[PDB]
Amino acid sequence: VPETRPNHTIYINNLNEKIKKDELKKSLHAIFSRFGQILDILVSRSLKMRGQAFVIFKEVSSATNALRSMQGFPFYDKPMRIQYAKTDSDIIAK
RNA sequence: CGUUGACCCAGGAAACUGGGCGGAAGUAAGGUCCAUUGCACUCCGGGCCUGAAGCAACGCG
Ligand SMILES: NC(=O)CC[C@H](N)C(=O)O
Ligand SMILES: [Mg+2]
Ligand SMILES: [Mg+2]
Ligand SMILES: [Mg+2]
Ligand SMILES: [Mg+2]
Ligand SMILES: [Mg+2]
Ligand code: NA
Ligand code: NA
Ligand code: NA
Ligand code: NA
Ligand code: NA
Repeated sequence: VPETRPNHTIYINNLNEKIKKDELKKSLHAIFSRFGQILDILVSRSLKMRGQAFVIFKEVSSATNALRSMQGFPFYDKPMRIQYAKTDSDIIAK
């Protein structure tokens, strides 16, 4: 049941798991910095966290625009599925 | 691993202390086979193969 409550952070899944962590992070940044200031991008290839990423924007409006505009975009041959993060990210609790 | 140092962070009036920061390690990472659509921020699934680096220098291994 898709998370639709707006947030500073977007949650992305259905990411291609064969992409190297570093290259994935850099591609995500390239794709999303257009939408606004990104504080951070959290990427892990653990069993639990692979295929997934969190990109943290400074403004909520940036996250919203990023979410709406990049939905379903084919990224390393896989359509990105984007929702808002369920709860705030740490840096945003600061 | 040692020495003499550089830079960043926390604390300290300071001296400096603690990290970042070296043989680290069969680790991080990479290839493949299997498994996985998973809401995290304190790494981190399994097999086989491969496999690094402190910031500088010199010494040692
Ligand atoms: N990793 C290391 O311990 C490097 C040592 C090497 N002798 C050097 O001068 O850099
Ligand atoms: Mg001070
Ligand atoms: Mg010191
Ligand atoms: Mg030293
Ligand atoms: Mg050296
Ligand atoms: Mg020797
Ligand atoms: Na200080
Ligand atoms: Na004091
Ligand atoms: Na240090
Ligand atoms: Na691999
Ligand atoms: Na493997």
